[PDB]
Amino acid sequence: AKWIQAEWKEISGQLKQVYRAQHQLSTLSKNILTLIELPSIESESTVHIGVGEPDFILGQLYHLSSVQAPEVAKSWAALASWAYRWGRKVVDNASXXXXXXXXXXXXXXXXXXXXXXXXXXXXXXXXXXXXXXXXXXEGVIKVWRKVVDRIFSLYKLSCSAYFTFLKLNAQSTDDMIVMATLRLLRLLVKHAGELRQYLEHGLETTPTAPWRGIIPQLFSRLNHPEVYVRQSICNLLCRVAQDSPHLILYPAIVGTIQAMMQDCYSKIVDKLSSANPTMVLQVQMLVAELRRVTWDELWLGVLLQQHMYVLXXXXXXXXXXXXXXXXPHEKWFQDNYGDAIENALEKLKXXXXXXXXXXXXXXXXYILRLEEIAAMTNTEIALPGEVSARDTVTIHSVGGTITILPTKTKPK
Repeated sequence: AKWIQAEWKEISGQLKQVYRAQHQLSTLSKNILTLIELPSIESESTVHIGVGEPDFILGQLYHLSSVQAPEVAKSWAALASWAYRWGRKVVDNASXXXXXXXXXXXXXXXXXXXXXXXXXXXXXXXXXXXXXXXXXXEGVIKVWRKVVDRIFSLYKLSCSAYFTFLKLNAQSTDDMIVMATLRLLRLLVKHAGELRQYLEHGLETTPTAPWRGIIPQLFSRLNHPEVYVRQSICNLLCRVAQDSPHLILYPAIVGTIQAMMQDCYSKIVDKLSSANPTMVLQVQMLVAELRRVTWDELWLGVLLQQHMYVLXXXXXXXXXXXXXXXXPHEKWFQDNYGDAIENALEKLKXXXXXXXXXXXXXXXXYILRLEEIAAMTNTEIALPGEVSARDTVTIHSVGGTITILPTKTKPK
């Protein structure tokens, strides 16, 4: 197949001759014809629109190789790639039994108009019904549903081949699997209701080992305007959590702390906490502490912004909000700067703000302590980022002191 693909220009006639002979020759033509007709899914009617005659030979060869050697993954991947490419091309370019059924159910211009509207550009049901009613003036729904599947059958084969190929990787390069996972995700996102039957059972049996490379994409695609798509993604993530919880632990807890992006996160954290609840609670506490350890800096920034925008009610409101939000280290700052509220209230009815800003700036000009800003040991929470780690490593302790870096906003 690879050699034939290389010399496509010099072998385009032989393939056409083989196809013509199949529906009614050089040595290679007859040899390939005999190879294809070997007795042990693809019909000429489906590839009769948007698919070229010589390209069908490649698909037949790939299908035969896959059925003859179902234990190899190269054949499945090649067949899936070919089917997906041709399916996408025919779908993009598309935007006797049917005629007999339509005529029998509708017992010359009317027939032509109905036939043209049945496959005009195939909320779709409502639009089709309205167009048919406005043209002719109900068996049309069945005809449309039967004709849409025929022009949408290559994707089914591509999905089946991709699922089979992935099942054998629970033997191929990672780049060869990431592409397949991305294509499957794109198919499930773009056209979800057209091939929902295949994905329904396909996503309920595939392993979780090859799906660990597109986790961020799965989380980012949790707001799809559908019903079963969201549930399927949530179930897949929950299954991935098992035997591998250090992959979706941090994103789930981070997102948890529109209701579409809330129920899924709650279900994910609930399913992940059914095994080691202590680890979940400890990691949540650690995340909260980190977020709260991000006082003096806030006051200095607020004072600088207020002074820069001074040259009213907005300043008073901002100061009140900051004081209310700010109410080991916090106690010392509050005790050493407890007159800020009183000074602001007295000046409301402005040197106090300038004095406070100057004092904060002078006191700013590094080394801190973890005890003053809690301290656990023998933890079971995974490290922040373990994409490439056969055995997860849990945190044991934290640094007693934290350093700060200059020439930046606020790096610690």
